[PDB]
Amino acid sequence: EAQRQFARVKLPARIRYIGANREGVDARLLDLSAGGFAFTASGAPIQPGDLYKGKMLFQVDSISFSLEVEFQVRSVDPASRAVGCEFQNLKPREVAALRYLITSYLAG
Amino acid sequence: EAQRQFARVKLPARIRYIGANREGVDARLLDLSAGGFAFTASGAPIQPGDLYKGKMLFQVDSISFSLEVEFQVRSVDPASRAVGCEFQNLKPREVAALRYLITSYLAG
Ligand SMILES: Nc1nc2c(ncn2[C@@H]2O[C@@H]3COP(=O)(O)O[C@H]4[C@@H](O)[C@H](n5cnc6c(=O)[nH]c(N)nc65)O[C@@H]4COP(=O)(O)O[C@H]3[C@H]2O)c(=O)[nH]1
Ligand SMILES: Nc1nc2c(ncn2[C@@H]2O[C@@H]3COP(=O)(O)O[C@H]4[C@@H](O)[C@H](n5cnc6c(=O)[nH]c(N)nc65)O[C@@H]4COP(=O)(O)O[C@H]3[C@H]2O)c(=O)[nH]1
Ligand SMILES: [Cl-]
Ligand SMILES: [Cl-]
Repeated sequence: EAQRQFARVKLPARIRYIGANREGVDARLLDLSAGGFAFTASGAPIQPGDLYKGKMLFQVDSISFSLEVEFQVRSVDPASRAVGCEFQNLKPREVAALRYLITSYLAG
Repeated sequence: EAQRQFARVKLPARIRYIGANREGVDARLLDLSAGGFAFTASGAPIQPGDLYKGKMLFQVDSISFSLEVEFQVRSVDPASRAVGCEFQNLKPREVAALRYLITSYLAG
């Protein structure tokens, strides 16, 4: 089957996005990679295939990092309700920043 | 004489700090390294040796990055009024983030 191209890590990050019902959602990430992320479903029902826009926020020590993102929902786990999402249209510098963030956590 | 330990780059960054007269200062950086930065003097007079606290802000693409910092003024150029500053008490993760930021610009 398909191969994982980007390592996934747990870290202190959140996604803020506008849901299907036009209500804001502020969800903590289950994990992050340079390709996408996962979070637990809440708010309006979430259907794989749907496109969203939001802001990924990371904070540690005295660092705040935010990235505007677009994402597609790829899957929802029918037990845990983990929503697996794929970033769309990241710029090369954005991918590289995410990779730095990820690898710095993996390394630690 | 003393040796430069950290490479310096120009990038889109600013420092926001509270000046000697208790007034906010928002200055664009002349350059940045993992050790410190430079900006052009403005506001209250700035005397080498003095300690300040502030927030270093970086923005590019859809990325916003901010770091709380402490710094000591090391020098003021008597012609250009460039204020050369040294970060104090950075945590290892903060130094590593700055280094990533710097090297990514040098590389480009
Ligand atoms: N951080 C994170 N990102 C997510 C998650 N779900 C989806 N993504 C992102 O969306 C891309 C596509 O996911 P996919 O449709 O599940 O498509 C996946 C899936 O079919 C498969 N795959 C990846 N990891 C595994 C695995 O551990 N086992 C199996 N059997 N398949 C995997 O390879 C495809 C490509 O994987 P990636 O390169 O990682 O590319 C992923 C990844 O960037 C998630 O829960 N967390
Ligand atoms: N980005 C930036 N950071 C600044 C600036 N001024 C001071 N800093 C920071 O403050 C530290 C000490 O600066 P210094 O007292 O001038 O002390 C300096 C200075 O005495 C000397 N030095 C550094 N670069 C040069 C150079 O190109 N020529 C000469 N002659 N001396 C240099 O080596 C010492 C250590 O340098 P660093 O390791 O870089 O360590 C620097 C650096 O982290 C600045 O204009 N921009
Ligand atoms: Cl992995
Ligand atoms: Cl240099």
